Amino acid sequence: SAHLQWMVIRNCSSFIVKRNHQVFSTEPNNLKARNSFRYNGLIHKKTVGVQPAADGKGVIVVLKKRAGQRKPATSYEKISINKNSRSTLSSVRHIIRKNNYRKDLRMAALRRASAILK
Amino acid sequence: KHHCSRNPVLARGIGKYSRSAMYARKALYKRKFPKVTVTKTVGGGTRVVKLRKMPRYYPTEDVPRKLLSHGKKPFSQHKRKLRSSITPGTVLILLNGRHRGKRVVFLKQLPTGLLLVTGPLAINRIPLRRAHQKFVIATSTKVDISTVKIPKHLTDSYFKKKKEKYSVTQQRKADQKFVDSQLLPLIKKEPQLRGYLRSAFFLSNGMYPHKLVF
Amino acid sequence: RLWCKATFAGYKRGLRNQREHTALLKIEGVYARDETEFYFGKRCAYVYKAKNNTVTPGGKPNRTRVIWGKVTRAHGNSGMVRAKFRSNLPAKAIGHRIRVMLYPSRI
Amino acid sequence: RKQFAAAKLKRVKKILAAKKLRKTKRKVIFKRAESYYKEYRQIYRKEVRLARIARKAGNFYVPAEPKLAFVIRIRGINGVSPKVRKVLQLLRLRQIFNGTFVKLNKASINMLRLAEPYIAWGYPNLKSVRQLIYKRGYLKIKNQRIPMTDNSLIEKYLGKKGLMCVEDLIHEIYTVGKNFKAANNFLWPFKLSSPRGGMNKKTTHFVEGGDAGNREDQINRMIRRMN
Amino acid sequence: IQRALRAPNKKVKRRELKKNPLKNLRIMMRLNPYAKTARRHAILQQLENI
Amino acid sequence: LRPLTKPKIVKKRTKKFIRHQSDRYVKISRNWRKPRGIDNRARRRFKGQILMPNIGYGSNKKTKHMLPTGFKKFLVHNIKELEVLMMSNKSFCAEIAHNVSSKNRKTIVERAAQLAIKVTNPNARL
RNA sequence: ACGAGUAGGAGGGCCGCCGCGGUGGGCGCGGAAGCCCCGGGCGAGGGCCCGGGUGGAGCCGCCGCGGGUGCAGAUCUUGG
RNA sequence: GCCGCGCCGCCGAGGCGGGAGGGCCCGCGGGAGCCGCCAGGGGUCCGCGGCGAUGUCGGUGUCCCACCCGACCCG
RNA sequence: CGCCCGGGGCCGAGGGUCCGCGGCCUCCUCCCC
Ligand SMILES: [Mg+2]
Ligand SMILES: [Mg+2]
Ligand SMILES: [Mg+2]
Ligand SMILES: [Mg+2]
Ligand SMILES: [Mg+2]
Ligand SMILES: [Mg+2]
Ligand SMILES: [Mg+2]
Repeated sequence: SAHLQWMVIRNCSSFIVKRNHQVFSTEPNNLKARNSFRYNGLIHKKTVGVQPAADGKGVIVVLKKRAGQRKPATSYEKISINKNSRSTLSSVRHIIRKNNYRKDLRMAALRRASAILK
Repeated sequence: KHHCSRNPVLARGIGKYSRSAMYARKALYKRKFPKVTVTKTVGGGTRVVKLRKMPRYYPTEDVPRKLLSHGKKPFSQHKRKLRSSITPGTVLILLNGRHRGKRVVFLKQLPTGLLLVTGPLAINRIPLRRAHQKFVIATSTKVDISTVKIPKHLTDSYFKKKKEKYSVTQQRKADQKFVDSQLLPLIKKEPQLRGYLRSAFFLSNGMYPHKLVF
Repeated sequence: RLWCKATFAGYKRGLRNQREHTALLKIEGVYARDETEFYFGKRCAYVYKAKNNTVTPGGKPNRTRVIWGKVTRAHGNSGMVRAKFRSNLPAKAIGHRIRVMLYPSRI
Repeated sequence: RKQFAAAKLKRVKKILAAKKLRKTKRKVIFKRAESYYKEYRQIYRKEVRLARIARKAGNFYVPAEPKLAFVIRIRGINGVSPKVRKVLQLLRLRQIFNGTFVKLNKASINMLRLAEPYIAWGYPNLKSVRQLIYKRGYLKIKNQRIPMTDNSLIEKYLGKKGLMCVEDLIHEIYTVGKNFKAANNFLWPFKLSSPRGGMNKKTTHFVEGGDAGNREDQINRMIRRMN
Repeated sequence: IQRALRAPNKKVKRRELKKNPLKNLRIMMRLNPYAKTARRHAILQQLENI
Repeated sequence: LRPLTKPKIVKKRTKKFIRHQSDRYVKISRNWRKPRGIDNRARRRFKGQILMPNIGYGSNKKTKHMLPTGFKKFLVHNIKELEVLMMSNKSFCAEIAHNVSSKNRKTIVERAAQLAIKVTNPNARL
């Protein structure tokens, strides 16, 4: 029921930031920080979240488990990837493409992981 | 070898011979009808490496690809034009630069359209240098320089600025005396031309370019 | 001198309207429309002096400034021409000198 | 492997079925154009022969009255009589400096008579028809002014009437055919420019030195200056 | 539902410049295939009449 | 920091649309008010009067709201509102709010420098 | 393809004002509101953001909700 | 005025069949083929020059002033 | 556009084939080197 949940969070959300004619979302699992249907990080059963590591180096690829839907404590699986820039992108690419896990967010997660590594 | 185009250009975009005339001229009845990686050896066995590995960084945004056009050839492949009044041997009149209003002798058009211009240096202190035809007034006075041999190395890269004080090299002086030694004997055959090239051009009172014949 | 004498006779106008983005020049020797063809496309220049110094190409800075233009077409039958400049000519230049260069040459 | 090569040639035969289909339609409109190229000349040489026939015998050969007329609206939209304003809409001349071809009959000439001060019509020749349809020619697909760039637009909406190319459209407008109504209504009203060189007097009739009315063969001069 | 749909028209068509066929040669011969033949016969006849 | 693309921004009008008779009176502010007088010259758009702002003066949608540097302004108030500009930093620049203290402006500037986000007011208070 | 507009009608406003339920782990004595600005800007406009100065304690964005919600005129009212 | 025939005139309005040759032509015989070219589904250069921290560069629309044109006070 | 050539001014909006040719798919000859 993503489309059902979208029509509610479409214009009414604590993460929506509307100013300067732009709408940005502050949800954690959003790759473009864009308040759209595709990139919304809480609406779909499959979400991809590329967060910076707890320390100053590395990224964290956050996937949404299939059975972890209504149990948020055991819903997301974090993947810490602290390698070189070329290998880190190859890991994120294989997590998305090889698993058929949100292939629409494949390059969106590679560009976000590239910005975090800077 | 590849034969030349058997269809002469009757007009721009129009061939002289039809599809059937070219078929007979060509006699077409006689006719009938990778490795993206490389392997290397090391001291744990053999390693297969891939050429052009994946990028190590992706920008936050990217510009879309432009559409496909045609006829937008680069400058090196452009067609070169030349006014019919500018023939090898015509005495030009420079309009711009420090040598503005001075008279020069046209030698040859360079591949980039610029005109190889000489003073000569021994007359009006103008060496062999390029000159645009748009900023040049061609007069009706022509000297016969058909016997003058211009060296082949006088190309656009020869006159391209080397990009801290400029100094004329010994090659420029040798190429100057090589061409001047051939122009001076034929300039002397035309009387009062030695001082005409020394002189400068300027508009006085009553002289109007729209009615002045050059 | 390598330029022809011209006078800024005024802007392209009617009687109750004025289009300042087009100027009417009067060349000193052109008194007929059949003589304006030679000047079609020639560089125009409104050279003047100001207070503050400005950079000079190929030289040292001075008070001389210039507004470049180009003869676009003829105007009337008395040798007048039209010229468009990168900046519209100031109204103080009406009746002053405009240098009509000999380039781009077509001779 | 066998299914791949089989599904591959099915795509190639789909492209071969199109390139051959284009060469057939292009060969048809090539023969139609060369037939029009010869027909346009014969029609003129026929009348010259018949005129020389009458003058040889001392008689007179009266040519057929023109069937085609190109009507240009010269006056604006300010202060128009209701009856005149209705006829100018039936001729699709809803603004100044636009032209539409008219099939001349008694029901049409009387319409051109009710709007003479507002129109300047005449009898266009072949060059006038061809230049208007080539340069100023536009198409009305779905009440949308579509430019005439390819013959696919004409054959799609005039193919059931034997019109496949632009030459078929010109041959239908110049020589009034059975499908002149659909062919002319398929052409958008020619938005012409102001007459280069000026008019004589827009408020009077062409006979009295003006520009309104019916200039029989002088409408071509007006087209050259407006097209 | 996919069995009932048509082919997705993923082709975007834009406005064309509409080059003048009377001045542009390739545009004229795209609308009139015989235009190149008539142009050729007209030039060759002019050279023959000279 | 350069934007993704810096096209030539075309503005149909640079001057401000002043209100009719805003100079003759101090009570009449320069803010545009459409004249609705029955005999008003500006309302009837006579020749030589003040112009009326209407649609048609609207700037190109591709270059609308773009700052002269090429970026687009975006107001931020803390680190979280700054990190949403991490992506698309080649098309939007950060602008620290006016009501934030100089103590927190130093943190927003040093964080935006890491994220390659341009700040329109980098050195404001210091 | 089209674009005038009084009286008038309708729609849109990420125009503005006051207050409320929400919401931003918002903002603030490391200086809020207000005010000034030959400061930088943005929007076609209503307006808005930023900088400086002044000021000394509150204030604002977004989703909805309630109006005593926008002034140049009324020989308007009060004050100067 | 029609209809039939004949004669004659008709750039070649012309169409058919054949004959002596001469020579100008064909989207006839050339395309699921490779290479390029381009008057071909809207511009590019795989062209280039001058200028450089104490007096210059750009902006300064909205600070002043000058000139041409337009322009009468709102409700 | 009836055939060809030339000149001046104005501008390039958009941005993931169609239509004409030529060479080779056929062997040589001449010019130019
Ligand atoms: Mg009237
Ligand atoms: Mg009247
Ligand atoms: Mg503005
Ligand atoms: Mg009134
Ligand atoms: Mg209240
Ligand atoms: Mg009230
Ligand atoms: Mg008041």
